[PDB]
Amino acid sequence: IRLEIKDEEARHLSRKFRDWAYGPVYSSLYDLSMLDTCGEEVSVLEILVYNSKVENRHEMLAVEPINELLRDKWQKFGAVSFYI
Amino acid sequence: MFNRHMLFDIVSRGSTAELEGFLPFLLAQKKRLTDEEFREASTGKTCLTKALMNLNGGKNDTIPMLIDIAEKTGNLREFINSPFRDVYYRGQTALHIAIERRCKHYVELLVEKGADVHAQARGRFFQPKDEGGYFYFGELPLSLAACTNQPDIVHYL
Repeated sequence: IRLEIKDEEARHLSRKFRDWAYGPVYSSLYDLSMLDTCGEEVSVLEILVYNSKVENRHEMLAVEPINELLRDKWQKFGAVSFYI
Repeated sequence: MFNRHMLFDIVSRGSTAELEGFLPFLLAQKKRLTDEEFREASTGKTCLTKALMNLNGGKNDTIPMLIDIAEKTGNLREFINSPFRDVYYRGQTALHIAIERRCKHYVELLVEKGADVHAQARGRFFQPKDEGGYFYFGELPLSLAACTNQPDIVHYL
């Protein structure tokens, strides 16, 4: 997940990016390549929840993008699905 | 070349030899550096503002040269003091950018040629997080230099 390669030829497969660095504020950029598979077979996040029976899944959800990726779709779908 | 797209590139390239003969070229076609077209129609980003974005180790030699070309046209208080014309990055000048990337050598160059100290970067980006912006510093370059953990501009201002 934290994959940023300096080699500049294996760059198109790098995962972490740096958008803009205006002083104190850094703008990182994570790819949702397999994290939220919209029209694909099966996702990373689905195996984190539906398939993995390992104890470490509590820690494994506490990685960087997924703590904010889950807050994305919660803010868009939580208030709507509750009101229904 | 004679167009704007060649000029906005080479400044980011930082090759002053590829910018030769343009000061007599403005004498021919009577054009100012910030007349209509050598400035972004969407934002207002000029050549000097583009020069401070893309840096070569924090050094671009076009920066005194763009002031030099502006001196012959007579826009030293205009080519430096032209803020952004957009809404999101509204009011940001080249003075705000040079303080931002800690070009202490280039901060001194702007004011001596004439720079408005009290230019306010009052854009929607420069709002606090409750208002929709990402970074707040009170819209002032003196306050900006204090916010960038740099007292060296603070001594200079």
